[PDB]
Amino acid sequence: SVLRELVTYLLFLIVLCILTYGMMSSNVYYYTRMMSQLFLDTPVSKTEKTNFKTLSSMEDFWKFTEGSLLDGLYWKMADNRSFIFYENLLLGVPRIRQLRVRNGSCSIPQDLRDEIKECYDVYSVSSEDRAPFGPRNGTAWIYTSEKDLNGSSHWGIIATYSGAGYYLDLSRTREETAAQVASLKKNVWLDRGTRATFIDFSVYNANINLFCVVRLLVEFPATGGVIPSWQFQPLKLIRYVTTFDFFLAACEIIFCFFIFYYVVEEILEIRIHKLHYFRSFWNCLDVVIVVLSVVAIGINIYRTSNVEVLLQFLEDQNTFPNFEHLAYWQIQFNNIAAVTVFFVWIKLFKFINFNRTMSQLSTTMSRCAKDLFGFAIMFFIIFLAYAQLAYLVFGTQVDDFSTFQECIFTQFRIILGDINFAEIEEANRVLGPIYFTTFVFFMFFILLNMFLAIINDTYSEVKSDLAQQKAEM
Amino acid sequence: HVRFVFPEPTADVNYIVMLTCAVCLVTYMVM
Ligand SMILES: *[C@@H]1O[C@H](CO)[C@@H](O)[C@H](O)[C@H]1NC(C)=O
Ligand SMILES: *[C@@H]1O[C@H](CO)[C@@H](O)[C@H](O)[C@H]1NC(C)=O
Ligand SMILES: *[C@@H]1O[C@H](CO)[C@@H](O)[C@H](O)[C@H]1NC(C)=O
Ligand SMILES: [Ca+2]
Repeated sequence: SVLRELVTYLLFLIVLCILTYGMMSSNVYYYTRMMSQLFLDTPVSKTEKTNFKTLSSMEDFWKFTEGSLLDGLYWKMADNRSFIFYENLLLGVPRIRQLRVRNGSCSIPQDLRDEIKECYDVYSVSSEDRAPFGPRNGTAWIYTSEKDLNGSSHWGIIATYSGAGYYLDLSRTREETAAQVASLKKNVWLDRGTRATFIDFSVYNANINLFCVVRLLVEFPATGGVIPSWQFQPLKLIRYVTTFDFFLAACEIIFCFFIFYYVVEEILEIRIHKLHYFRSFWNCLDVVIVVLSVVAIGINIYRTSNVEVLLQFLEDQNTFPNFEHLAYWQIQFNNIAAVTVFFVWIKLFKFINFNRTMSQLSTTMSRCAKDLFGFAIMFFIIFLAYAQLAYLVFGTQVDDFSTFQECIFTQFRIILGDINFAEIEEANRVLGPIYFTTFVFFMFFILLNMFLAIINDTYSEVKSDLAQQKAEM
Repeated sequence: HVRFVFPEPTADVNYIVMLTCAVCLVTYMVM
């Protein structure tokens, strides 16, 4: 019966909405914004206008380190801890790391080997330095493998950096950390071979039980310059503290039972009844929904089952708490759950056919999809043809066409009217205005109207057939 | 011997091979 599947789908939707409301808690956005504005918007010192977001050289990084970073990290109340806003407790000690490359890992032409005595390659695993340097006494001057450091790859902006390198664990007090960074700056630590630098720490904020993991990355490309990026991620690792948490756990169990019911219902039908089963487009939606749901359940089980990093940190609290993997898996779980919710909500169209107007529109869309695909092939071919031209012509000067996907995004933004002409115009006096005007005309005057022609024709034909079949039988 | 030395020591990508095989596959798919 249709009523049974309708009511079970509504129950599934209700429990999904409850889960989404629970996971998206009270305003964590304000937590994140306060942390972000404290660490990213304050100028590096009282006389410069540069912050972390606008770093431009290697000396600016040193100004930021022994500067705004220590100002934000250490707040005055025997070796008392530090509360960042008098509320956020700094967990353990922060850590600083760098990834380097090797001298002589490059190829200097023989005719230039007289005014060029050193070439450093771009970052790659097969080219990173592993030898001691400088005052080779501590861990900041000695390579440590990824397994001895409990690290993982990062996928920054320029490349994907490994979890090894040269590291220091800082101190719990402002004075000792300041001395450590001054010593690092004196005996030069960042040189022309440096390729990346990481700063990592975490805070707790016991008021609302929610950890925050902060990572700041600075990339030094081989061609010179500085590229900063940041990441603030809130986590919940002590779930069961209040009654609402138990309610959420019960709802999660209900969700698992619903997923089991849906998969067993799927397999009971796919077995013998209708072996093809794929010419519906609703069965494909059901199978993708259950696949995403089981993937999310697996990720959640794999992630919450082990919190041994937290347990090990609770033994002694003078060490570095390593929470990067937990944040990575939290982000993955969030993405999967958001997509699953979107598709579950889309699945609602299967039941809105209660009169003669809903069925008309659904039939129109179904009969229009085929030739919409047929013309969308041409539309996308022309779109990519414009995108590659923009990439090849403006991709070295404009920063809005620097990468192919960025060209696609800029072309989509042009349709909305969010274009900045002040930089595209002088990138090429000819072929700059030509590209823009032809794109606008052939996108709004031509290709936007063929979709209308097709849709309008199929809708009118559907209505004509439905009105000629009816009132004539 | 030895004659099969292990390839892939780095991560850079060569576009010539990918482009030519893509062309050679698309032409078959249309033919
Ligand atoms: C780098 O290596 C070249 C030769 O490979 C050498 O001449 C140069 O002194 C080296 N520089 C450093 C800083 O090690
Ligand atoms: C390196 O570490 C040792 C450890 O005792 C210390 O004595 C020495 O001063 C350090 N080197 C520098 C340049 O500070
Ligand atoms: C990596 O994890 C192990 C497990 O407790 C720990 O003993 C070790 O100190 C960690 N590595 C570093 C560099 O702290
Ligand atoms: Ca089905």
